[PDB]
Amino acid sequence: TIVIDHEECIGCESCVELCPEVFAMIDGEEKAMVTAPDSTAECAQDAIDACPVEAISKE
Amino acid sequence: ADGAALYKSCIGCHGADGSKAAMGSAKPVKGQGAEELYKKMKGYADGSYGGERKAMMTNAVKKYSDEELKALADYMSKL
Ligand code: HEC
Ligand code: SF4
Repeated sequence: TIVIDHEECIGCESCVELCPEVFAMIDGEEKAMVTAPDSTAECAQDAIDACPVEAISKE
Repeated sequence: ADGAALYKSCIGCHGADGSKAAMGSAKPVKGQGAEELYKKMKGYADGSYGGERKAMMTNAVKKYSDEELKALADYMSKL
């Protein structure tokens, strides 16, 4: 699980290029289109340090 | 110079004016001047510069095609 623990974005489009269609490249300037929130794809564990609330838990 | 107005995409990595890089470990290159930034930024697309993360910057240079950086980042000659 990508537990985006609450969703927020402030942009970044960042994690899409880590988890390529797991976040899909629609960022909705508070949202990113997390298409596949099941996938503990460890590249998104970097992108905790680009969420403003560091708001990706994984499980 | 426009920056912030089309920087809406990039805020989570930077703040407003290159003022962080946050990717995770990323180089906050600020204390710069527009020309150098433009060269570095073009460099990111052509593989003539890179960074630790730096593929998002490649995409940014590509989709803000790689003249819109003169709108965006050619600003940052304050630091
Ligand atoms: C979030 C994933 C990013 C997006 C989208 C944008 N930038 Fe970025 N930028 C990011 C990183 C990780 C880095 C550091 C390099 C590394 O990989 O270690 C940068 C760097 C810059 C710089 C510094 C100067 C340079 O190297 O050219 C500038 C001035 C900069 N970024 C500007 C910028 C603009 C204008 C963007 C909005 C369109 C933008 N960045 C998006 C990460 C991210
Ligand atoms: S790294 Fe976080 S705040 Fe940034 S686009 Fe991705 S989910 Fe959003």
